[PDB]
Amino acid sequence: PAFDKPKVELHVHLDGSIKPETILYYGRRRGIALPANTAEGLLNVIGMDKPLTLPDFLAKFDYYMPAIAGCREAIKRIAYEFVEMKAKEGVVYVEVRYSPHLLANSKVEPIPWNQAEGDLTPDEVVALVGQGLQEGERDFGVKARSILCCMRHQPNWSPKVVELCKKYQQQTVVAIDLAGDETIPGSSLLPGHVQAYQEAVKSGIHRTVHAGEVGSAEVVKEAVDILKTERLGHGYHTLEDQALYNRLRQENMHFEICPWSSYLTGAWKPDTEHAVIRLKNDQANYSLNTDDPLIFKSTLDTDYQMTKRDMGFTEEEFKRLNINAAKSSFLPEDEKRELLDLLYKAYGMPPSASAGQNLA
Ligand SMILES: Nc1ncnc2c1ncn2[C@H]1C[C@H](O)[C@@H](CO)O1
Ligand code: NI
Repeated sequence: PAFDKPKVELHVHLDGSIKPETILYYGRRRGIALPANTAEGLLNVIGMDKPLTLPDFLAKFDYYMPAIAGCREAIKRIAYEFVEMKAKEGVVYVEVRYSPHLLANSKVEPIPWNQAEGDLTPDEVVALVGQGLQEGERDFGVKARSILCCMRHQPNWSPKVVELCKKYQQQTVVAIDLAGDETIPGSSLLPGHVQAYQEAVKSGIHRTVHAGEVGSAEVVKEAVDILKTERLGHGYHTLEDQALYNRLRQENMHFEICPWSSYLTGAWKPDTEHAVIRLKNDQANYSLNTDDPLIFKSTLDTDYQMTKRDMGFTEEEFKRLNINAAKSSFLPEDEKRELLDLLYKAYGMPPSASAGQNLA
């Protein structure tokens, strides 16, 4: 591997990380049609080898989400399996994000994936995911927390999302996100979203927002100034605007960078220099992340190898950015200190002296 040491991942979607064998198993067990009859064939349909666009990417979910949504057993299992698989990438801490509405079949309007109304609500989805993450953390040694996504095209869901972040804050939920199609005009300003983020600020719920992935620097401004985000998902197009980038650097904004994702969605064109190179050269605050590894056919090694091979990233930079990811995590401060101590020890840095420097 490019970096065979402990890693921290902050930007990865549970519903974009499901095992193809688990999809196949539940499609068969539930009698729900899939576009292939083996895992290899599923990856041929669902996976991406070449850049498309963000909407073409988002459409991949339609192929497999029906097999998983609405099933309590499948939901808890994909959470458990998510932790097990991330252990294999050398991850020691992961925040995994998802829309609970997109896994439910009741108390969600409109009901997703052409499901009939059932008895599984978004609230119970969150309980189930938390349980699978907690059991995975216990069995596999990877600390795992969750982030609940508002979706840009459904501001009606956002009050419930922040409600659930508050309800489940001691059952792994550490933050709220906003995901979906960033091009929807004025989507950042829809009252359901704005009010959910204000309620998050009031109630001490941490905040991340997908912005600048394929949207302009103006969407990033909305995320920062209107939604009060603490981290940016992707954030590449911040660099369209040198003044905005300067102000964000000054405030130590964390950028959740997804190098291979950014190629496959067309967010980053490969005949331009990747935004992460500027962040590295400027010693900015950022993390490396897989985003949707099922669809991108990737692991964190895909992103580390790309930055190492093509962008001259060194071991020292990989250590640095994982320490920044831990510092920018949405853990309580005690668990942050514990995570940092684990990284210092793994990295051969002096743990006491490093903790003492952090007091500044
Ligand atoms: N990086 C991304 N940018 C925008 N939207 C995204 C991204 N990854 C996933 N999605 C969508 C589809 C999922 O169902 C939903 C919840 O995980 O989020
Ligand atoms: Ni994402």
